[PDB]
Amino acid sequence: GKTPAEFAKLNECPLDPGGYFIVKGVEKVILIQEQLSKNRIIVEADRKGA
Amino acid sequence: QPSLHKLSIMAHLARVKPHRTFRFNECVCTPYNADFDGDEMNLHLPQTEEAKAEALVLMGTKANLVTPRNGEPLIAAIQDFLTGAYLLTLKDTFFDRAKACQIIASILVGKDEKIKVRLPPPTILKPVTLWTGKQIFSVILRPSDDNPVRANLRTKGKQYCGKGEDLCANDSYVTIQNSELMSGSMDKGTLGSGSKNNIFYILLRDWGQNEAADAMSRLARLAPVYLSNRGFSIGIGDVTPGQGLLKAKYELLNAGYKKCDEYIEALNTGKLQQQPGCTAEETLEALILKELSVIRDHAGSACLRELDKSNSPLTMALCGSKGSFINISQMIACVGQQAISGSRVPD
Amino acid sequence: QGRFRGNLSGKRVDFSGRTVISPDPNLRIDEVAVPVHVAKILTFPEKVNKANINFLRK
Amino acid sequence: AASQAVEEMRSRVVLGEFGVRNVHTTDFPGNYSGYDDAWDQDRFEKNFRVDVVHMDENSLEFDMVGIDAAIANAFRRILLAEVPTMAVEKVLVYNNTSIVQDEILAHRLGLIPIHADPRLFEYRNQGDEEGTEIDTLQFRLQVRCTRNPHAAKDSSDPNELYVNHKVYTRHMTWIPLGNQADLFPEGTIRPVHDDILIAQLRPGQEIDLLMHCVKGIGKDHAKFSPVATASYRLLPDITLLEPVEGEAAEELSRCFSPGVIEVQEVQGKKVARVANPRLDTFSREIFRNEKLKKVVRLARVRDHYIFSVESTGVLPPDVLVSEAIKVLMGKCRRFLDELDAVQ
Amino acid sequence: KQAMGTIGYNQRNRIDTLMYLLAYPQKPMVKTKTIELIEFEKLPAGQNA
Amino acid sequence: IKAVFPCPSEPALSKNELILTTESIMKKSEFLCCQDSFLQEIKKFIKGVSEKIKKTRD
Amino acid sequence: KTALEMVQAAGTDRHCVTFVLHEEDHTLGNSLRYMIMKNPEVEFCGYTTTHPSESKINLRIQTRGTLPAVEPFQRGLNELMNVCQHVLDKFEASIKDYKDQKA
Amino acid sequence: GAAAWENVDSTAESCPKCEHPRAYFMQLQTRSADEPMTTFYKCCNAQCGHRWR
Amino acid sequence: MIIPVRCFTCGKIVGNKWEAYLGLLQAEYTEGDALDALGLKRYCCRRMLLAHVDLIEKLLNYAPL
Amino acid sequence: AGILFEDIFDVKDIDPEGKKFDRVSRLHCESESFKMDLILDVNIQIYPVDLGDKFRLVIASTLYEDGTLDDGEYNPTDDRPSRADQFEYVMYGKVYRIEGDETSTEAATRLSAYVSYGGLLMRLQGDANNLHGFEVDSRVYLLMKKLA
Amino acid sequence: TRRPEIGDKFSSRHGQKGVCGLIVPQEDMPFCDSGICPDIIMNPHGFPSRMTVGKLIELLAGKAGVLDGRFHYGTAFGGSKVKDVCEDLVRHGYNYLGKDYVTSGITGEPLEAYIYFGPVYYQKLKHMVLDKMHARARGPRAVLTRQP
RNA sequence: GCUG
Ligand SMILES: [Zn+2]
Ligand SMILES: [Zn+2]
Repeated sequence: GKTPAEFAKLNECPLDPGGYFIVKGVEKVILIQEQLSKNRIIVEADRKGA
Repeated sequence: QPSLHKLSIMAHLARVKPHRTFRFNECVCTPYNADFDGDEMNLHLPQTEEAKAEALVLMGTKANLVTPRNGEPLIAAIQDFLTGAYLLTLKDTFFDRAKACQIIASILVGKDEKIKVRLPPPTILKPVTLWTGKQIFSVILRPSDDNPVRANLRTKGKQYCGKGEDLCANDSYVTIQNSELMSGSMDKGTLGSGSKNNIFYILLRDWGQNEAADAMSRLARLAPVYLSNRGFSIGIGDVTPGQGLLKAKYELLNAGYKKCDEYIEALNTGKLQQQPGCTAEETLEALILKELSVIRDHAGSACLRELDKSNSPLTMALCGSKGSFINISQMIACVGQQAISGSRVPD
Repeated sequence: QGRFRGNLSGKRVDFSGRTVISPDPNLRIDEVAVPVHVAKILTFPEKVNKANINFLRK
Repeated sequence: AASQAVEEMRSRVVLGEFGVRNVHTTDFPGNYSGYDDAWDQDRFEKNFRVDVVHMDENSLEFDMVGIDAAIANAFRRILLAEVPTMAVEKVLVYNNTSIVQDEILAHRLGLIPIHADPRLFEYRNQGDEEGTEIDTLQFRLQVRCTRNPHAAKDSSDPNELYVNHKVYTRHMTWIPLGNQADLFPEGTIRPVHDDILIAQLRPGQEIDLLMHCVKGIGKDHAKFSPVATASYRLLPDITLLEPVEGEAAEELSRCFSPGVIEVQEVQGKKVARVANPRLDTFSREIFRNEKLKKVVRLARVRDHYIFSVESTGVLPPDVLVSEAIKVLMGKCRRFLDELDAVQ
Repeated sequence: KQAMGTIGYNQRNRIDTLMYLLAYPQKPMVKTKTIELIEFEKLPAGQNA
Repeated sequence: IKAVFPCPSEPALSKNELILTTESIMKKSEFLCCQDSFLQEIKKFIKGVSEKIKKTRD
Repeated sequence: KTALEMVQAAGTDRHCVTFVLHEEDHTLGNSLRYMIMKNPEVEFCGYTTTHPSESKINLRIQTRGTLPAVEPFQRGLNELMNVCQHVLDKFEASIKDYKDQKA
Repeated sequence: GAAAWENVDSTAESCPKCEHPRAYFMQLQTRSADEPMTTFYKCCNAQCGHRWR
Repeated sequence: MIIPVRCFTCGKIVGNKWEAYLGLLQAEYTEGDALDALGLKRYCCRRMLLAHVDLIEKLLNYAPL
Repeated sequence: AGILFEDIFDVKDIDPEGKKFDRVSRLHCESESFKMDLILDVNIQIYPVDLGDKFRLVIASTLYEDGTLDDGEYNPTDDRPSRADQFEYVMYGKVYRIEGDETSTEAATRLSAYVSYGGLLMRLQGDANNLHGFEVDSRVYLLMKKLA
Repeated sequence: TRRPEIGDKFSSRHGQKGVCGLIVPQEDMPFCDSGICPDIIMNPHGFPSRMTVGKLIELLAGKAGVLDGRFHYGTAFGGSKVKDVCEDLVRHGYNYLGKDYVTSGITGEPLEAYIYFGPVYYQKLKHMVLDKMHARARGPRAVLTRQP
């Protein structure tokens, strides 16, 4: 909720996306993990073709 | 760094130069599979006299012009050394005495600095004194009167019609008699790395490894100078579809789409002759694929027919330096059926 | 990384260098341009004898 | 006839739909059957003429007729790279507190042009950093940005809010060395433009520096080049092969540049004539129109070159061309002296 | 992703392990609408050649 | 070999002459050292060339 | 040591000689080549830069008969100097005339 | 059957081996280490049977 | 960050023109017409003013002052 | 003399398979005096040939009619009386293939001579008695003058 | 502060990456009638195999844009069309397909082919040869295996 | 993780 004139007091860039942490001075992003949907009936072939 | 065969590591004579990169003649790009796009290469300095000799005699580039596999040359001409040579040896090229000398004088550097240059007799005499560009090319194969090389080659070019027997309309039959180019332009199949019938290979066996290496060096000097001063460029005009193709495509596409619909109708409601060994659906795919692929083939021929000579894309396909008639037809006329694992796009 | 492959079958070597490559058609096919910064480092042990004594002095 | 075909080959470069034909210069001894092309100094002197089409401060346009491309290209190459000028080589920096990096600020100062005349100064020897009155010029730039004491409350504009907010080339002040002050009257040695923006400052930020200017040629660095651009174009010679009349004249006038083709109603019927071929920019749009492509020929006279020189303001453009001819003459003289030394 | 350019407006007050900047950046002469949405033409990475 | 060494001062051999001359050279020891199958291939090629000479001269 | 003349062969045949010109580029070589190729005696004249890095041009003059090749090269340098002297005088006269009409 | 073999587009083109019109072509692109295109051709007018790149 | 002093290809001084160009744009002048008034006839020179992004003003907001 | 062959030729076609090149055209010609057909490439920029033209074509071993075969080098600059002063077009090339007519299985007399003028080809085909004096690896001057 | 040298990687917004191979003076570049000489010369051989027609249009749309103070859009499945930018170039006196009459800077004689000229966005990549040149003569060794 |  800051204005671009008040980002300048904080030494931050209005265009900087955020969405990341600062932990011990390094910027770290939690990446989006792709997963399978739990609670769903998979119907698939075994190795042996059953 | 990745070595798939023995020619990926070779021994070279060092020469010290100021700039930071490693540099070598682009004829040796094909053995290393190098492409100058920020590529890195390794260098090793053998610390022993016995290791110099084994490197020089066994691993030298002049001793390794041919791959061990099928015995075909890998150090040969590449892009802008095939295109410049092709455009030089075309029948339309004529040079006066001032420009003949200024192309030939490029070779007079290094160990050729002491030779007398042997400007050949002109072809045309009375109206004007002209040198045909094939003669300038022959100075590569024999640059001085004391040079013993007498190369001989006789082979079919890339765009040979099959009936000319040195009188073809495409000027695509090569004769090199006593190191003089009597007919035919120089393509990939004659100056390049693809296969035999390559002048460099013929010299290698006939006149030894050193004579073959010298020619490759001489062409590399001569080809850039001709192209740099003639000019080759590609522009949106070159790839722009002409009116003839624009009409033809509409007709071909409409006809093809209609035929496909009929075949679709039969499978949906009726009898489609099931091709041997296949289900009806499989058959429909085959019939549809042929009609589409036939439309693509028809739309491609039309574009090539109207593309004017001097279209740069066409030249590079004919001489084989880069690209093919598929690529031209694909960016001008029609991109093909997109196929994943050899079939139409799965659901 | 085991002794058989990492330290025996393939091993790191000295008197070696690496750089970006770039074209030069004015060199012969048997030649390679080496930069001065690599050439001042990569040395070859020349044994002194009657043919090279006055050359190695310079 | 065939004689007509050869005359075009040796005299006109013909622009075509796909390529430019007759590009090479073929006037050398023995290249033709009935023509003598051996050098004749008397013939060259009679044929050569230089005409000044236009001269304004910082721009000279002239035509050289009867000169060859190789001699003409040398003049363009000498003007761009071998005519000497004075430019900043070393910047000594004390107290640079600006946002602009000192290496970037040093590069910007080297690019700025100096109005000092190069012929008066001499080339500095290798090393010899200290320099002498003859070989160098010293310029000192000291600017400190301060808030304007009397300012409006809003102060949205930086110019009202701050004094010395922008460093301009006017701030640079010449420091005379030795007898230079007497030799050059006040204002002779100054940056040519006076408005180039070296840097931008905020209150409390100061740039203090001393610059040494040395004579150099364009080959070493582009900062020493004396011409914004020097180029030559062969004179256009459009010829209408067949008389063109009617609405065709209007389309033919449209295909070419704005003033080259003038349509005149000789009998109340429009007819096309070529009035000012020099203005033609050779867009070659005539080839787009199928009917007019065969009725006109686009060609350039090979031996008439229109040369355009735009100076950076360091010295008058006419003097620059004269200096370029002298530099080429000097190179030939040096080699002749070496031949005399050898023999 | 690897082109030299401008990290942001705080780039001079920023101390990082390794930072690359282009001295005189220019904005693209031909541009997408996506370039205007992400505001790439405010801190561009390249020069017209 | 025909183009590097054309011999304008020498006669053109007939089909019988070409076969006879080849046999005389083939009997030399250096040819015997080479595998017989390779020698047979040369003889078959020479026989084919000799047949072409007759067809033309007929 | 700007000019080093290398004869074609050990026999030192004068007709073919390569002049290596130090601190030179296409500007002197191309202009000299045109002046020395307008000589009837010179059968072949060409210039080659050994490498872009080194500022040297090798100029090879092959004469028609017994001329030493120094004589054609020297005559070409003399002709280039005369062409430059004429252009400078003609250019200066034309520039002065233009300013006078403007005044 | 031969008709079951030649129900593919290409005919009357040129192979680099035997130049015959009755042909059976193929095109691939699915290796982006190969920035050039990929083709393979079959040529069976004289039943010569080449299969190259 | 700041307007380049000389055009990269031609070498014309374009540092002086930035202040005038901004002022002409502040008035009704069109971008093509503004470049024409400054005298930047060749395309190489025009792109330098047209494509320049002025970050010095934005960066200075974060400068110490 | 040093003349090998000489006849008057009439042009019968200019481009059989279209205009493949700008400067060069493939002239197919037939001779009056003998039954000789001629394939000839000429530079039609310097020398323009039309579909009805009749020309005289001499092939000569030496360009000086006194029969001196002294050709160490050809000097364009040198001016002496020669054969080329009577002819409009001249080319220098090498005879490179003599080949027999394949089109009859018995009792044939037609021969083909091929000359290459730096890549501009000529096929001269006719009775063996008229092609006498051609030999492979020999160098010949073509000479050519159009007739009114 | 680093200045571009041989071996520095540049790229061009269409996957046409390429290391610097030679740096030539302004006096040796080809130049147009207006005096423009290129900052970069790009080899035409990249385009046929790779079919980057969008680079060919970007050069044309940009050129028509700098000449009239516009930013032409290149948005996917849309963008400014070739037919519009061709008419902008001819209005400003350039050829509609961007090809120009180019003179050789080496010889002064004009080039035969017209050369495509325009502004193409080029981005400098982080890979520089100064940060990558490496050499070892002899030096420190690992403690376990006494090898480099 | 990315370049090779
Ligand atoms: Zn096949
Ligand atoms: Zn500019």
